[PDB]
Amino acid sequence: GMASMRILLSNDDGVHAPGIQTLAKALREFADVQVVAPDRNRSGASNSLTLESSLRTFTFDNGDIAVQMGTPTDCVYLGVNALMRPRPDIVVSGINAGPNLGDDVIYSGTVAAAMAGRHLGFPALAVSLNGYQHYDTAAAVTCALLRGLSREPLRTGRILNVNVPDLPLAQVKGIRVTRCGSRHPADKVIPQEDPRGNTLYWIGPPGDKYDAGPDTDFAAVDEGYVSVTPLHVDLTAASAHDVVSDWLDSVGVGTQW
Amino acid sequence: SHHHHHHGMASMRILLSNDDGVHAPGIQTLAKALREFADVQVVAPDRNRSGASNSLTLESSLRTFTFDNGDIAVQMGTPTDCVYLGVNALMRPRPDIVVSGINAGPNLGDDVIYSGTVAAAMAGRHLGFPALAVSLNGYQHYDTAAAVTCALLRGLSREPLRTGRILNVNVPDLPLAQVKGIRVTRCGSRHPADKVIPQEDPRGNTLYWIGPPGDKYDAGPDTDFAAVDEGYVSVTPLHVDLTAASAHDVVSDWLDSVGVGTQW
Ligand SMILES: Nc1ncnc2[nH]cnc12
Ligand SMILES: [Mg+2]
Ligand SMILES: [Mg+2]
Repeated sequence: GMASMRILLSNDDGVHAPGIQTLAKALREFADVQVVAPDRNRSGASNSLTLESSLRTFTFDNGDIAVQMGTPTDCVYLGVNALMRPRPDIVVSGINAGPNLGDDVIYSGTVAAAMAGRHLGFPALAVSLNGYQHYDTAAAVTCALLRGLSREPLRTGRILNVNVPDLPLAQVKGIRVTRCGSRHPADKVIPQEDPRGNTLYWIGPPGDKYDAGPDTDFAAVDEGYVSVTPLHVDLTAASAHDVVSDWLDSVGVGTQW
Repeated sequence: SHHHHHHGMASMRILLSNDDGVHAPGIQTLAKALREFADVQVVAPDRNRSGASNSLTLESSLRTFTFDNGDIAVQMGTPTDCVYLGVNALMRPRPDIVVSGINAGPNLGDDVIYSGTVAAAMAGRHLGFPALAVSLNGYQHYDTAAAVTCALLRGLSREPLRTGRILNVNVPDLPLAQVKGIRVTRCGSRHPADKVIPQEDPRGNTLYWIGPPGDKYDAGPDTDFAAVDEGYVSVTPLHVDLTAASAHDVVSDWLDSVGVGTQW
Protein backbone atom coordinates (compact mmCIF):
# COMPACT_ATOMS: atom_id res chain seq x y z
CA GLY A 1 0.00 0.00 0.00
CA MET A 2 1.12 3.50 -1.01
CA ALA A 3 1.03 5.14 2.44
CA SER A 4 1.16 4.18 6.11
CA MET A 5 -1.61 5.62 8.30
CA ARG A 6 -0.19 7.79 11.01
CA ILE A 7 -2.50 7.84 13.99
CA LEU A 8 -2.47 10.02 17.07
CA LEU A 9 -3.95 7.83 19.84
CA SER A 10 -5.29 9.31 23.02
CA ASN A 11 -7.88 8.60 25.66
CA ASP A 12 -9.57 9.65 28.88
CA ASP A 13 -8.18 6.91 31.17
CA GLY A 14 -4.47 7.89 30.82
CA VAL A 15 -1.47 6.15 29.16
CA HIS A 16 -1.52 3.13 31.46
CA ALA A 17 -5.09 2.23 30.73
CA PRO A 18 -5.62 -1.23 29.26
CA GLY A 19 -8.17 0.13 26.74
CA ILE A 20 -5.61 2.44 25.07
CA GLN A 21 -2.76 -0.08 25.35
CA THR A 22 -4.86 -2.82 23.71
CA LEU A 23 -5.99 -0.56 20.94
CA ALA A 24 -2.42 0.69 20.38
CA LYS A 25 -1.20 -2.87 20.05
CA ALA A 26 -3.92 -3.68 17.51
CA LEU A 27 -3.43 -0.45 15.43
CA ARG A 28 0.34 -1.01 15.26
CA GLU A 29 -0.16 -4.15 13.27
CA PHE A 30 -0.77 -1.92 10.22
CA ALA A 31 -0.38 1.73 11.30
CA ASP A 32 2.12 4.03 12.83
CA VAL A 33 0.77 5.13 16.25
CA GLN A 34 1.94 7.89 18.53
CA VAL A 35 0.25 7.84 21.96
CA VAL A 36 -0.19 11.14 23.64
CA ALA A 37 -2.48 10.75 26.65
CA PRO A 38 -3.11 11.90 30.26
CA ASP A 39 -0.47 10.76 32.78
CA ARG A 40 -3.16 9.22 34.99
CA ASN A 41 -6.76 8.02 34.87
CA ARG A 42 -8.71 11.08 35.81
CA SER A 43 -12.52 11.22 35.78
CA GLY A 44 -14.79 13.80 34.17
CA ALA A 45 -12.47 16.12 32.14
CA SER A 46 -14.90 16.54 29.28
CA ASN A 47 -13.22 18.99 26.90
CA SER A 48 -11.60 21.15 29.47
CA LEU A 49 -8.14 22.31 28.57
CA THR A 50 -5.27 23.78 30.41
CA LEU A 51 -4.91 27.48 29.73
CA GLU A 52 -3.64 28.98 33.04
CA SER A 53 -0.49 26.80 33.14
CA SER A 54 1.99 25.27 30.73
CA LEU A 55 2.00 21.54 30.47
CA ARG A 56 4.78 19.06 31.17
CA THR A 57 5.22 15.88 29.07
CA PHE A 58 6.97 12.58 29.75
CA THR A 59 8.09 10.06 27.26
CA PHE A 60 8.19 6.39 28.07
CA ASP A 61 10.73 3.95 26.66
CA ASN A 62 8.21 2.69 24.16
CA GLY A 63 7.74 6.30 22.93
CA ASP A 64 4.30 6.84 24.51
CA ILE A 65 3.82 10.47 25.67
CA ALA A 66 1.93 11.34 28.89
CA VAL A 67 0.98 14.88 29.50
CA GLN A 68 1.21 15.58 33.21
CA MET A 69 -2.21 16.71 34.50
CA GLY A 70 -3.13 17.01 30.76
CA THR A 71 -6.73 16.75 29.79
CA PRO A 72 -7.81 14.60 26.85
CA THR A 73 -8.07 17.82 24.80
CA ASP A 74 -4.63 19.02 26.00
CA CYS A 75 -3.06 15.85 24.77
CA VAL A 76 -4.59 15.94 21.27
CA TYR A 77 -3.87 19.62 20.94
CA LEU A 78 -0.19 19.15 21.80
CA GLY A 79 0.00 16.04 19.71
CA VAL A 80 -1.39 17.66 16.52
CA ASN A 81 0.38 20.91 16.89
CA ALA A 82 3.76 20.19 18.39
CA LEU A 83 4.54 16.60 19.28
CA MET A 84 3.89 14.74 16.01
CA ARG A 85 5.65 16.02 12.87
CA PRO A 86 4.16 15.98 10.35
CA ARG A 87 0.64 16.13 11.85
CA PRO A 88 -1.27 12.86 12.26
CA ASP A 89 -3.69 11.65 9.68
CA ILE A 90 -6.33 11.09 12.30
CA VAL A 91 -7.01 11.12 15.97
CA VAL A 92 -8.28 8.03 17.60
CA SER A 93 -9.43 8.24 21.19
CA GLY A 94 -10.07 5.07 23.24
CA ILE A 95 -10.72 2.44 23.92
CA ASN A 96 -12.70 3.88 26.80
CA ALA A 97 -13.71 1.58 29.71
CA GLY A 98 -17.40 2.50 29.69
CA PRO A 99 -19.98 3.86 27.24
CA ASN A 100 -20.25 7.37 26.02
CA LEU A 101 -23.86 7.72 24.96
CA GLY A 102 -26.76 10.03 24.63
CA ASP A 103 -26.46 13.48 26.11
CA ASP A 104 -23.48 12.25 28.24
CA VAL A 105 -21.24 12.71 25.15
CA ILE A 106 -20.60 16.36 25.88
CA TYR A 107 -19.10 15.33 29.27
CA SER A 108 -16.87 12.69 27.74
CA GLY A 109 -13.16 13.18 27.69
CA THR A 110 -12.86 10.33 25.20
CA VAL A 111 -15.10 12.28 22.77
CA ALA A 112 -13.31 15.47 23.54
CA ALA A 113 -9.93 14.06 22.42
CA ALA A 114 -11.55 13.04 19.14
CA MET A 115 -13.32 16.46 19.00
CA ALA A 116 -9.86 18.03 19.06
CA GLY A 117 -8.71 16.11 15.94
CA ARG A 118 -11.72 17.12 13.80
CA HIS A 119 -9.59 19.13 11.35
CA LEU A 120 -7.29 16.28 10.21
CA GLY A 121 -7.45 14.26 6.90
CA PHE A 122 -9.79 11.70 8.32
CA PRO A 123 -12.73 11.97 10.73
CA ALA A 124 -11.64 11.43 14.33
CA LEU A 125 -12.90 8.31 16.12
CA ALA A 126 -13.99 8.21 19.75
CA VAL A 127 -14.12 4.60 20.79
CA SER A 128 -15.87 3.47 24.03
CA LEU A 129 -16.58 -0.14 25.17
CA ASN A 130 -19.93 -0.62 26.87
CA GLY A 131 -18.04 -2.40 29.63
CA TYR A 132 -14.61 -3.40 30.82
CA GLN A 133 -14.21 -6.78 29.19
CA HIS A 134 -13.86 -7.02 25.42
CA TYR A 135 -11.21 -4.49 24.49
CA ASP A 136 -10.38 -7.02 21.76
CA THR A 137 -13.78 -6.54 20.16
CA ALA A 138 -13.60 -2.72 20.28
CA ALA A 139 -9.96 -2.89 18.90
CA ALA A 140 -11.19 -5.01 16.02
CA VAL A 141 -14.15 -2.77 15.34
CA THR A 142 -11.78 0.22 15.35
CA CYS A 143 -9.40 -1.53 12.97
CA ALA A 144 -12.31 -2.32 10.64
CA LEU A 145 -13.48 1.29 10.64
CA LEU A 146 -10.04 2.56 9.84
CA ARG A 147 -9.52 0.15 6.95
CA GLY A 148 -12.90 1.31 5.76
CA LEU A 149 -11.87 5.02 5.87
CA SER A 150 -8.74 4.31 3.95
CA ARG A 151 -10.68 2.37 1.31
CA GLU A 152 -13.15 5.23 0.69
CA PRO A 153 -12.97 8.66 2.25
CA LEU A 154 -15.88 9.71 4.43
CA ARG A 155 -16.94 13.01 2.91
CA THR A 156 -19.04 14.53 5.73
CA GLY A 157 -18.76 14.22 9.53
CA ARG A 158 -15.52 15.25 11.25
CA ILE A 159 -15.99 13.07 14.38
CA LEU A 160 -17.42 9.61 14.71
CA ASN A 161 -18.61 8.55 18.16
CA VAL A 162 -18.28 4.75 18.22
CA ASN A 163 -19.78 2.71 21.01
CA VAL A 164 -19.01 -1.00 21.00
CA PRO A 165 -21.16 -3.65 22.72
CA ASP A 166 -19.16 -5.42 25.46
CA LEU A 167 -19.35 -8.75 23.61
CA PRO A 168 -17.05 -11.24 21.92
CA LEU A 169 -16.67 -10.05 18.30
CA ALA A 170 -18.65 -12.97 16.77
CA GLN A 171 -21.77 -11.89 18.70
CA VAL A 172 -21.68 -8.23 17.51
CA LYS A 173 -24.54 -7.92 15.06
CA GLY A 174 -23.16 -5.18 12.86
CA ILE A 175 -22.93 -1.43 12.86
CA ARG A 176 -25.66 1.22 12.78
CA VAL A 177 -25.35 4.94 12.23
CA THR A 178 -27.34 6.47 15.09
CA ARG A 179 -28.21 9.70 16.75
CA CYS A 180 -27.55 10.52 20.38
CA GLY A 181 -30.29 9.48 22.74
CA SER A 182 -31.18 11.53 25.77
CA ARG A 183 -31.57 11.11 29.55
CA HIS A 184 -33.86 12.63 32.16
CA PRO A 185 -32.11 15.29 34.21
CA ALA A 186 -29.63 13.82 36.64
CA ASP A 187 -30.69 14.91 40.11
CA LYS A 188 -28.95 12.78 42.76
CA VAL A 189 -26.38 14.24 45.02
CA ILE A 190 -24.97 11.91 47.67
CA PRO A 191 -24.06 13.85 50.79
CA GLN A 192 -21.36 12.44 53.11
CA GLU A 193 -20.21 13.90 56.34
CA ASP A 194 -16.49 14.39 56.90
CA PRO A 195 -15.09 13.43 60.39
CA ARG A 196 -15.76 16.99 61.64
CA GLY A 197 -19.44 16.85 60.76
CA ASN A 198 -19.10 18.96 57.54
CA THR A 199 -21.25 17.83 54.60
CA LEU A 200 -19.40 17.13 51.36
CA TYR A 201 -21.18 16.19 48.18
CA TRP A 202 -20.80 13.53 45.60
CA ILE A 203 -22.23 14.02 42.19
CA GLY A 204 -24.57 11.14 41.61
CA PRO A 205 -25.39 8.81 38.70
CA PRO A 206 -26.85 10.01 35.35
CA GLY A 207 -30.58 10.54 34.87
CA ASP A 208 -32.65 7.69 33.53
CA LYS A 209 -32.72 7.04 29.76
CA TYR A 210 -35.43 9.16 28.18
CA ASP A 211 -34.90 9.06 24.38
CA ALA A 212 -33.56 5.57 23.73
CA GLY A 213 -35.72 4.73 20.73
CA PRO A 214 -34.97 2.58 17.63
CA ASP A 215 -32.40 4.89 15.92
CA THR A 216 -30.50 6.00 19.06
CA ASP A 217 -27.02 4.99 20.11
CA PHE A 218 -28.54 3.52 23.31
CA ALA A 219 -30.84 1.20 21.30
CA ALA A 220 -28.06 0.12 18.94
CA VAL A 221 -25.72 -0.89 21.73
CA ASP A 222 -28.50 -2.69 23.68
CA GLU A 223 -29.37 -4.71 20.61
CA GLY A 224 -25.75 -5.85 20.20
CA TYR A 225 -24.80 -3.42 17.35
CA VAL A 226 -21.84 -1.06 17.24
CA SER A 227 -23.28 2.46 17.27
CA VAL A 228 -21.77 5.17 15.11
CA THR A 229 -22.93 8.70 15.64
CA PRO A 230 -21.34 11.52 13.77
CA LEU A 231 -20.92 14.51 15.94
CA HIS A 232 -20.16 18.15 15.43
CA VAL A 233 -19.13 20.97 17.68
CA ASP A 234 -21.82 23.44 16.67
CA LEU A 235 -24.18 23.69 19.73
CA THR A 236 -26.67 25.90 17.83
CA ALA A 237 -30.28 24.87 18.45
CA ALA A 238 -31.55 26.12 15.04
CA SER A 239 -35.09 24.83 15.63
CA ALA A 240 -35.39 27.41 18.43
CA HIS A 241 -34.49 30.40 16.29
CA ASP A 242 -37.98 31.77 15.47
CA VAL A 243 -39.50 31.05 18.86
CA VAL A 244 -36.67 33.06 20.44
CA SER A 245 -36.81 36.03 18.01
CA ASP A 246 -40.61 36.10 18.42
CA TRP A 247 -40.28 36.02 22.20
CA LEU A 248 -37.89 38.95 22.28
CA ASP A 249 -40.29 41.03 20.13
CA SER A 250 -43.14 40.01 22.30
CA VAL A 251 -41.49 41.12 25.56
CA GLY A 252 -39.96 44.26 24.13
CA VAL A 253 -36.35 43.21 24.57
CA GLY A 254 -34.03 44.71 22.00
CA THR A 255 -36.94 46.63 20.48
CA GLN A 256 -38.60 49.80 21.79
CA TRP A 257 -42.09 48.69 20.64
CA SER B 1 -49.77 48.21 40.60
CA HIS B 2 -46.88 50.66 41.50
CA HIS B 3 -44.63 51.73 38.59
CA HIS B 4 -41.07 50.42 38.83
CA HIS B 5 -38.67 48.91 36.34
CA HIS B 6 -39.14 45.51 37.91
CA HIS B 7 -42.21 44.08 39.71
CA GLY B 8 -41.10 42.43 42.88
CA MET B 9 -37.79 42.56 44.60
CA ALA B 10 -37.55 38.78 44.73
CA SER B 11 -39.90 37.43 42.14
CA MET B 12 -37.63 34.74 40.79
CA ARG B 13 -35.09 32.47 42.32
CA ILE B 14 -31.76 32.52 40.40
CA LEU B 15 -28.78 30.27 40.83
CA LEU B 16 -25.97 32.53 39.61
CA SER B 17 -22.66 30.99 38.69
CA ASN B 18 -19.82 31.59 36.25
CA ASP B 19 -16.42 30.26 35.43
CA ASP B 20 -14.16 33.02 36.56
CA GLY B 21 -15.01 32.22 40.17
CA VAL B 22 -16.85 33.86 42.99
CA HIS B 23 -14.52 36.86 43.31
CA ALA B 24 -14.82 37.82 39.64
CA PRO B 25 -15.94 41.41 38.76
CA GLY B 26 -18.29 39.84 36.13
CA ILE B 27 -20.30 37.76 38.61
CA GLN B 28 -20.25 40.35 41.39
CA THR B 29 -21.56 43.14 39.14
CA LEU B 30 -24.22 40.88 37.81
CA ALA B 31 -25.13 39.68 41.32
CA LYS B 32 -25.69 43.17 42.49
CA ALA B 33 -27.91 43.93 39.53
CA LEU B 34 -29.96 40.73 39.84
CA ARG B 35 -30.49 41.21 43.55
CA GLU B 36 -32.58 44.31 42.74
CA PHE B 37 -35.48 42.17 41.66
CA ALA B 38 -34.55 38.46 42.14
CA ASP B 39 -33.77 36.16 45.02
CA VAL B 40 -30.15 35.38 44.04
CA GLN B 41 -27.88 32.65 45.27
CA VAL B 42 -24.29 32.62 43.94
CA VAL B 43 -22.83 29.15 43.67
CA ALA B 44 -19.49 29.55 41.85
CA PRO B 45 -15.92 28.18 41.60
CA ASP B 46 -13.59 29.20 44.37
CA ARG B 47 -11.23 30.65 41.64
CA ASN B 48 -10.67 30.97 37.88
CA ARG B 49 -11.77 27.94 35.78
CA SER B 50 -11.98 29.32 32.22
CA GLY B 51 -11.79 26.34 29.84
CA ALA B 52 -12.94 24.05 32.60
CA SER B 53 -15.59 23.68 29.84
CA ASN B 54 -18.21 20.99 30.91
CA SER B 55 -15.85 19.02 33.12
CA LEU B 56 -17.12 17.76 36.45
CA THR B 57 -15.77 16.14 39.62
CA LEU B 58 -16.76 12.56 39.87
CA GLU B 59 -14.02 10.78 41.85
CA SER B 60 -13.98 13.14 44.82
CA SER B 61 -16.73 14.77 46.81
CA LEU B 62 -16.91 18.57 47.01
CA ARG B 63 -16.69 20.91 49.84
CA THR B 64 -18.46 24.30 49.92
CA PHE B 65 -17.49 27.52 51.59
CA THR B 66 -20.14 30.12 52.34
CA PHE B 67 -19.05 33.77 52.47
CA ASP B 68 -20.56 36.51 54.67
CA ASN B 69 -23.03 37.67 52.02
CA GLY B 70 -24.26 34.15 51.46
CA ASP B 71 -22.17 33.45 48.27
CA ILE B 72 -21.22 29.75 47.98
CA ALA B 73 -17.82 28.82 46.46
CA VAL B 74 -17.47 25.17 45.56
CA GLN B 75 -13.85 24.43 46.53
CA MET B 76 -12.17 23.30 43.28
CA GLY B 77 -15.62 22.89 41.78
CA THR B 78 -16.11 23.23 38.04
CA PRO B 79 -18.91 25.46 36.75
CA THR B 80 -20.91 22.31 36.01
CA ASP B 81 -20.28 21.07 39.60
CA CYS B 82 -21.47 24.36 40.95
CA VAL B 83 -24.81 24.41 39.10
CA TYR B 84 -25.37 20.70 39.58
CA LEU B 85 -24.82 21.01 43.36
CA GLY B 86 -26.68 24.35 43.63
CA VAL B 87 -29.67 22.91 41.82
CA ASN B 88 -29.78 19.50 43.31
CA ALA B 89 -28.58 19.87 46.88
CA LEU B 90 -27.66 23.23 48.11
CA MET B 91 -30.51 25.57 47.29
CA ARG B 92 -33.77 25.70 49.11
CA PRO B 93 -36.06 26.85 47.70
CA ARG B 94 -34.63 25.48 44.39
CA PRO B 95 -33.82 27.95 41.57
CA ASP B 96 -36.30 28.95 38.90
CA ILE B 97 -33.36 29.51 36.53
CA VAL B 98 -29.59 29.43 36.17
CA VAL B 99 -27.75 32.54 35.07
CA SER B 100 -24.01 32.13 34.31
CA GLY B 101 -21.86 35.19 33.94
CA ILE B 102 -20.91 37.86 33.32
CA ASN B 103 -17.84 36.21 31.79
CA ALA B 104 -14.74 38.41 31.10
CA GLY B 105 -14.48 37.63 27.42
CA PRO B 106 -16.65 36.27 24.63
CA ASN B 107 -17.90 32.79 24.17
CA LEU B 108 -18.51 32.78 20.47
CA GLY B 109 -18.44 30.37 17.65
CA ASP B 110 -17.08 26.86 18.11
CA ASP B 111 -15.47 28.03 21.33
CA VAL B 112 -18.84 27.60 23.07
CA ILE B 113 -18.27 23.85 23.55
CA TYR B 114 -15.11 24.83 25.58
CA SER B 115 -16.74 27.53 27.76
CA GLY B 116 -17.31 26.88 31.43
CA THR B 117 -19.67 29.87 31.29
CA VAL B 118 -21.78 28.00 28.83
CA ALA B 119 -21.39 24.68 30.69
CA ALA B 120 -22.93 26.18 33.90
CA ALA B 121 -25.91 27.45 31.95
CA MET B 122 -26.07 24.03 30.24
CA ALA B 123 -26.35 22.32 33.63
CA GLY B 124 -29.40 24.56 34.31
CA ARG B 125 -31.25 23.67 31.14
CA HIS B 126 -33.91 21.54 32.81
CA LEU B 127 -35.37 24.31 34.92
CA GLY B 128 -38.51 26.29 34.29
CA PHE B 129 -36.79 29.22 32.63
CA PRO B 130 -34.09 28.82 29.99
CA ALA B 131 -30.60 29.06 31.41
CA LEU B 132 -28.63 32.22 30.34
CA ALA B 133 -24.82 32.31 29.69
CA VAL B 134 -23.75 35.91 29.55
CA SER B 135 -20.28 36.89 28.33
CA LEU B 136 -18.91 40.40 27.78
CA ASN B 137 -16.83 40.88 24.53
CA GLY B 138 -14.16 42.50 26.62
CA TYR B 139 -13.47 43.52 30.26
CA GLN B 140 -14.90 46.96 30.48
CA HIS B 141 -18.68 47.23 30.33
CA TYR B 142 -19.96 44.78 32.92
CA ASP B 143 -22.71 47.38 33.48
CA THR B 144 -23.91 46.88 29.93
CA ALA B 145 -23.93 43.07 30.14
CA ALA B 146 -25.84 43.33 33.47
CA ALA B 147 -28.49 45.63 31.89
CA VAL B 148 -28.91 43.22 29.03
CA THR B 149 -29.30 40.23 31.31
CA CYS B 150 -31.74 42.16 33.52
CA ALA B 151 -33.78 43.04 30.43
CA LEU B 152 -33.99 39.37 29.37
CA LEU B 153 -34.92 38.30 32.90
CA ARG B 154 -37.63 40.93 33.17
CA GLY B 155 -38.77 39.73 29.76
CA LEU B 156 -39.05 36.14 31.09
CA SER B 157 -41.23 37.57 33.88
CA ARG B 158 -43.54 39.10 31.24
CA GLU B 159 -43.81 35.94 29.15
CA PRO B 160 -42.21 32.51 29.43
CA LEU B 161 -39.88 31.42 26.65
CA ARG B 162 -41.47 28.32 25.22
CA THR B 163 -38.76 26.59 23.10
CA GLY B 164 -35.03 26.79 23.70
CA ARG B 165 -33.32 25.74 26.86
CA ILE B 166 -30.02 27.65 26.88
CA LEU B 167 -29.44 31.07 25.55
CA ASN B 168 -25.91 32.08 24.93
CA VAL B 169 -25.66 35.80 25.19
CA ASN B 170 -22.67 37.82 24.08
CA VAL B 171 -22.67 41.45 24.75
CA PRO B 172 -20.58 44.05 22.98
CA ASP B 173 -18.16 45.76 25.25
CA LEU B 174 -19.86 49.17 24.68
CA PRO B 175 -21.74 51.63 26.84
CA LEU B 176 -25.36 50.49 26.81
CA ALA B 177 -26.42 53.50 24.67
CA GLN B 178 -24.23 52.25 21.76
CA VAL B 179 -25.47 48.67 21.63
CA LYS B 180 -27.59 48.54 18.52
CA GLY B 181 -29.98 45.84 19.54
CA ILE B 182 -30.25 42.14 19.68
CA ARG B 183 -29.97 39.43 17.11
CA VAL B 184 -30.86 35.87 17.35
CA THR B 185 -27.76 34.22 15.87
CA ARG B 186 -26.13 30.98 14.97
CA CYS B 187 -22.64 29.96 16.22
CA GLY B 188 -19.94 30.98 13.71
CA SER B 189 -16.69 28.94 13.42
CA ARG B 190 -12.95 29.08 13.51
CA HIS B 191 -9.93 27.58 11.83
CA PRO B 192 -8.15 25.04 14.13
CA ALA B 193 -5.98 26.74 16.75
CA ASP B 194 -2.42 25.76 15.84
CA LYS B 195 -0.01 27.58 18.15
CA VAL B 196 1.84 25.81 20.93
CA ILE B 197 4.13 28.09 22.93
CA PRO B 198 7.10 26.30 24.53
CA GLN B 199 8.67 27.78 27.68
CA GLU B 200 11.72 26.31 29.49
CA ASP B 201 11.42 25.77 33.25
CA PRO B 202 14.37 26.76 35.56
CA ARG B 203 15.76 23.22 35.03
CA GLY B 204 15.58 23.58 31.21
CA ASN B 205 12.60 21.27 30.77
CA THR B 206 10.37 22.37 27.91
CA LEU B 207 6.82 23.01 29.04
CA TYR B 208 3.99 23.88 26.58
CA TRP B 209 1.31 26.51 26.55
CA ILE B 210 -1.86 26.15 24.60
CA GLY B 211 -1.93 29.01 22.04
CA PRO B 212 -4.89 31.29 21.10
CA PRO B 213 -7.98 30.04 19.19
CA GLY B 214 -7.70 29.82 15.40
CA ASP B 215 -8.81 32.55 12.97
CA LYS B 216 -12.49 33.11 12.17
CA TYR B 217 -13.67 30.89 9.38
CA ASP B 218 -17.38 31.40 9.25
CA ALA B 219 -18.42 34.83 10.44
CA GLY B 220 -21.36 35.16 8.08
CA PRO B 221 -24.20 37.68 8.50
CA ASP B 222 -26.42 35.69 10.93
CA THR B 223 -23.54 34.49 13.13
CA ASP B 224 -22.77 35.39 16.68
CA PHE B 225 -19.37 36.75 15.56
CA ALA B 226 -21.03 39.17 13.11
CA ALA B 227 -23.70 40.30 15.55
CA VAL B 228 -21.14 41.30 18.13
CA ASP B 229 -18.71 42.86 15.64
CA GLU B 230 -21.57 45.04 14.41
CA GLY B 231 -22.46 46.18 17.93
CA TYR B 232 -25.45 43.90 18.60
CA VAL B 233 -26.00 41.56 21.58
CA SER B 234 -26.01 38.05 20.09
CA VAL B 235 -28.33 35.49 21.50
CA THR B 236 -27.88 31.95 20.26
CA PRO B 237 -30.09 29.29 21.55
CA LEU B 238 -27.97 26.14 22.32
CA HIS B 239 -28.57 22.49 22.93
CA VAL B 240 -26.42 19.75 24.32
CA ASP B 241 -27.16 17.19 21.53
CA LEU B 242 -23.90 16.86 19.51
CA THR B 243 -25.39 14.70 16.74
CA ALA B 244 -24.40 15.97 13.26
CA ALA B 245 -27.88 15.28 11.88
CA SER B 246 -26.97 16.60 8.47
CA ALA B 247 -24.15 14.04 8.14
CA HIS B 248 -26.31 11.05 8.90
CA ASP B 249 -27.03 9.92 5.35
CA VAL B 250 -23.50 10.44 4.09
CA VAL B 251 -22.12 8.35 6.97
CA SER B 252 -24.79 5.75 6.42
CA ASP B 253 -24.04 5.45 2.68
CA TRP B 254 -20.33 5.36 3.39
CA LEU B 255 -20.69 2.42 5.74
CA ASP B 256 -22.82 0.52 3.20
CA SER B 257 -20.36 1.36 0.53
CA VAL B 258 -17.18 0.14 2.25
CA GLY B 259 -19.20 -2.52 4.04
CA VAL B 260 -17.54 -2.21 7.43
CA GLY B 261 -19.03 -4.72 9.84
CA THR B 262 -21.18 -6.38 7.14
CA GLN B 263 -20.32 -9.95 5.96
CA TRP B 264 -19.97 -9.13 2.24
N1 LIG C 1 -8.47 25.10 20.66
C1 LIG C 1 -8.99 26.08 21.45
N2 LIG C 1 -10.32 26.14 21.71
C2 LIG C 1 -10.87 27.10 22.50
N3 LIG C 1 -10.14 28.06 23.10
C3 LIG C 1 -8.78 28.12 22.93
N4 LIG C 1 -7.82 28.94 23.39
C4 LIG C 1 -6.65 28.50 22.87
N5 LIG C 1 -6.82 27.39 22.09
C5 LIG C 1 -8.12 27.11 22.08
MG1 LIG D 1 -12.99 7.38 30.94
MG1 LIG E 1 -13.95 32.80 31.93
